Amino acid sequence: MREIVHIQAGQCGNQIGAKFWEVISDEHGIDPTGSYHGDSDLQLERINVYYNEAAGNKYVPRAILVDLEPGTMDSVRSGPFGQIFRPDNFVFGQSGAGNNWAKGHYTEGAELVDSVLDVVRKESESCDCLQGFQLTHSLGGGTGSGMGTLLISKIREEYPDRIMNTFSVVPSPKVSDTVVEPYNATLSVHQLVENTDETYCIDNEALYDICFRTLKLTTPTYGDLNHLVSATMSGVTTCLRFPGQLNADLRKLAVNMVPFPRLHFFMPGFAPLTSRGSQQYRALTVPELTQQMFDAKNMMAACDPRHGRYLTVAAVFRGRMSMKEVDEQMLNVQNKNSSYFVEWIPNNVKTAVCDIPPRGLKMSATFIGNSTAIQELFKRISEQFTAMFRRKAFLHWYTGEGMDEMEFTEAESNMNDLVSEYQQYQDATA
Amino acid sequence: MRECISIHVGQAGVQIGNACWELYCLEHGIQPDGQMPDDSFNTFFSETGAGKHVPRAVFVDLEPTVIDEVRTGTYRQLFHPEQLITGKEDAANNYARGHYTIGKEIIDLVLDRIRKLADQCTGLQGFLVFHSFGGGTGSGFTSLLMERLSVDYGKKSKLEFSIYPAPQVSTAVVEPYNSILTTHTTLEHSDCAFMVDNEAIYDICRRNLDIERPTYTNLNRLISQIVSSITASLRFDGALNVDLTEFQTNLVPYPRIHFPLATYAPVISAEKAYHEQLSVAEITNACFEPANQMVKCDPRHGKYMACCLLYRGDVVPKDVNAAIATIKTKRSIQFVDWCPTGFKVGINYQPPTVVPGGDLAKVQRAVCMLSNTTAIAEAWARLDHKFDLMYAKRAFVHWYVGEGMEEGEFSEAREDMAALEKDYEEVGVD
Ligand SMILES: Nc1nc2c(ncn2[C@@H]2O[C@H](COP(=O)(O)OP(=O)(O)OP(=O)(O)O)[C@@H](O)[C@H]2O)c(=O)[nH]1
Ligand SMILES: Nc1nc2c(ncn2[C@@H]2O[C@H](COP(=O)(O)OP(=O)(O)O)[C@@H](O)[C@H]2O)c(=O)[nH]1
Repeated sequence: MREIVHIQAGQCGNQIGAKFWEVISDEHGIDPTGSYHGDSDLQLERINVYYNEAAGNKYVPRAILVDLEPGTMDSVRSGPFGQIFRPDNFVFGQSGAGNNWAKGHYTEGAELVDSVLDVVRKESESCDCLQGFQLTHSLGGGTGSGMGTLLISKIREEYPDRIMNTFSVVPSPKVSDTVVEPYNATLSVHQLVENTDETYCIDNEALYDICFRTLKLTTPTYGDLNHLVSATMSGVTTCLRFPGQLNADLRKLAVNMVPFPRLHFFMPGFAPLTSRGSQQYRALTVPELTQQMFDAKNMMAACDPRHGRYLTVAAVFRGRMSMKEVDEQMLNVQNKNSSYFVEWIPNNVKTAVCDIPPRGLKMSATFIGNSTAIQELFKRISEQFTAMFRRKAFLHWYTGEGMDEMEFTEAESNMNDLVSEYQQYQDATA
Repeated sequence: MRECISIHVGQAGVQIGNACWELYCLEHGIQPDGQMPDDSFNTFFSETGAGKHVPRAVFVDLEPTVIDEVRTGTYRQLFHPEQLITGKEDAANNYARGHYTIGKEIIDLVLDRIRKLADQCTGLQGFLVFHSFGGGTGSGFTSLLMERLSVDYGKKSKLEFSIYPAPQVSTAVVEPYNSILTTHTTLEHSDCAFMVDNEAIYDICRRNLDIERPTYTNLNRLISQIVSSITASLRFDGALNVDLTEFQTNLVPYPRIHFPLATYAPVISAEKAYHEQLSVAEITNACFEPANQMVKCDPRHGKYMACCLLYRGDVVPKDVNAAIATIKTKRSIQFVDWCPTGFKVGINYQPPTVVPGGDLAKVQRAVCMLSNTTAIAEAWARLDHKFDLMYAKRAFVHWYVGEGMEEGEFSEAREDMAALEKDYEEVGVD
C-alpha cells in the first residue's frame, strides 16, 4: 500500500500532472536527474508513494502519458522537469482528434488503449504492493475526456480490487473551444459515477473568476490556472505524500469520504489565496485560514457551499502551528455553522496537520469535502445538454459514426437520479 | 507450565503492544538483547538455552509500516522476525476487508505461526489480543482470529484489551459500524474485554499530565501502564494473586455482560513530582473520580457489582482495609441484590515502573481498581446514537456491500447491541 500509479489524460491533464510533479519534487528535494538532495527525512520516508527507485540512486515518477494530439507530449517535454519522467511513458496517437470524441474514440482509441493496458500491466505485475490508480483528466475537450473514460473503464474492469481515483477539469461556458462539451461531459459522468471512486472536480470558470478578481490576473491563460490548481492538488495529496494517521492510503480516503456509492464527488478548497510570482504574501494567523474555508472564491468549484450540507469534511494544514488552537477554531466554527452540515453523520470533520509547508509559504490550509453543492455542476450540465439537444444541435456530428441516442437517454436519466439523490440527502433530517 | 500467549493487531493495537512490552521488559529489567541481570516472566517470555528471552506474543497487521519501524527500532536482539507478520493489502478502516476479503487470505499463515509458538505452551491458560474498534484491520481480522481460535480450542481463555475510539483522535467516520460489528461477532467469544475510550486518555493527558496537547506516544504509554498494572498479577507473585481463569470468574458474572470497566490511579507529571504523593486514602478516593477512568462514563448513575483492586506499591493491608471502609461510606455506590459481596483485595509490593523520559513521574504507590456497572452503558448509548443516525440513511453501507455482505448483518448486530443495552438497563432497574 506504499505506492500509487499516476495516469495523465488530455493536454490540460498533461500540464497539470507535470506541474504537480515539479512542485512535489521541489518540496521533496528531488533534483532534475532524480537524486534526492533535501534535508528533511520525511520527504524520503515514503517517496515510493509517487516515485520509483531507478538506476543508481535516481527516483523516477510512476506516471504515464496518454493523448492523441502530437503536440501535447512535445509541450510536456518542453516544460520544466519533463525529462525526469519515464522516457517510454509517452503514448500518443499519430493523428489527433482535436476535441472530437467520435473520431478519437474508435479510430485511434483501440490501439492506444491496448498499449496503455500493456504498460500499466508492465508496471503492475512488476509492482510490489499496488493499491490503486489516480488520474488528472479533462472534460471540456471530447478527445481527452474520451481517453480518460477509456483508461478508467479498462483499469477498473481489469483491477476491480484496486481503488479508483481521478481528477476532472470541468468544462466552463466562459471559454469553449468546442460546443460538443455536453455530449462528452454526459458520457464521461455516465462512465465515472460508477467507474471511479474519487473525483476532485476543478471548475474552470471559478479559476477564471478568481484570477480576474482575487488574483488580479486579468488574462487567465493555461499556466495561470495551472499554477494555482497544482498548488491546490499538492495540498490535497499532502495527505498521501507524507506520513499521517488520517487518510493513510487511497482506500482509507475513499471509505472515510464516500458515504454512498454515487457520493464520490468532492469540493476542493485551499487557503490562503496565492498566485504565481507574487511574493507580497505575508504570514497569516490560523483563524483566518480556518474561516477561509467558508469562502466560495477560495474553493475550486463555482458553487454555493452555504446551500449544501457537508456530508464529509477533510482538511489539512501545513506548517508549524500549535494545532490545539487549530482544533479549538474548528470546534468553534462547527458550533457556529452546524446548520451547514448533517447531524446524522457523527464527526465528519477529519483534520490532521503537516509540518512542511508548501513552496513559497509558511502556513497553508487545504479543504476537501462532500456535500450537495456539487449537484449544481450536474444541474448546469443538464441544462446545457437540454438546450443543445432540444433542437438536436450538433447531434449529426456524433451520429456520423452511427450510434443512437439510447445511451444518451441512459446517461441523462442516471445523472438526474444522481441529482435527486443529492437533493434528498440534503433535505434529509436527523 | 503456566504459558500464556498475546496477540497484536492493527497499527494502534500493535503500537500499544510494543509500548506495553517495553514497559514489561523495564519491569523485569530486561535489556533489549534479552540479558538477565518471581519466575512469572516465563508466563509471558520464553527463554532459550542461550539465555535469550523473547516474549510469547506476536505482532501482525495487514500493513508493514508499524512492523517495519518495529523491525528497525531498538529491539533487534529481542524479537525473532517470524512473529512479525506483515500483509500486503489493507483493510482501510473496513471490517469486511479485514475479516473476509483480505482477512482469510492470511489468517491461515497466522495460525501456522500461532500453532508453532504454541507447540511449547504446555501450561497454556489463555490468549491475549489488542485491537481498536475503529481499526478496520483490528476489527475484521480480530473477529476472524477470535472465532477461529474459539473453533480450534474453545474453553481456552480469550481475554481482550480493546481500544474505544474517540472523535478527537478518530480517523474514520465508519468507526461505530466497526465497533458494532466487533462487539456482535465477539460477544459470544470474548470471555472478558477492556475498553479504552480515547477521550478519557485525551483529557487525562490534557489536565492530569499537564500536557498542552496529547500525543499518540504519551497516551499509548499511559495505556501500556494501565495494561501492565492489569497484567502484573499474571507477571508477578504476591500474597494475593489473581489469574486469568479467576479474572473471568470474579469479573464476568453475566456471560453477555463481559465489559469490566477498570480504572487506574494515580498519574503525575515529572515537574510536579516535587510535591508529596497522594496517600492510600487519597488515591483510593481519586479512583472513583468521574474523570479518572479509561472511559468518559457517568459513575453517578451506575449499579455496582463487586470491587476488585490492584495495589502494586507500598500499601500495607491496614491501609487497604481503611480505604475499603472509607469507600464503603461513599454516597455514589449502589449495589445489586444478586451479588451481595462487593470487594476483592489484591496487593503487590513491587514498586511501579514508568518509561524513562516520559511525562509520568515515578511513584511509590498505585491502584488499578476493577469495576463493572451500568455506567459503562453511556458509551454504548453514544455508539448506539451514532449507529442509528447513520444506518437509518444507510450511509457508508455500500463499502461493506461491495465485499460480499448485506444489510441484514448490520441490522441483526444493531438489535443484538440493543438487546445488550436493554440488559444493562434492566439489571440497573430495581
Ligand atoms: N489507543 C490508541 N488509539 C489509536 C492510536 N492511533 C490511532 N488510534 C485509533 O485507532 C483507530 C485505528 O486503529 P488501528 O488498529 O491502528 O487500525 P487498523 O486495525 O490497522 O485498521 P486500518 O487503519 O484500516 O489499517 C484510529 O481511528 C484511531 O482513532 C494510538 O496510538 N493509540
Ligand atoms: N484550467 C485549465 N483549463 C484548460 C487548460 N487547457 C484547456 N483547458 C480547458 O479545456 C477545454 C478544452 O479541452 P482540451 O484540453 O482541448 O481537450 P483535449 O485536447 O482532448 O485534451 C477548454 O474549454 C479549456 O477551458 C489549462 O491549462 N487549464
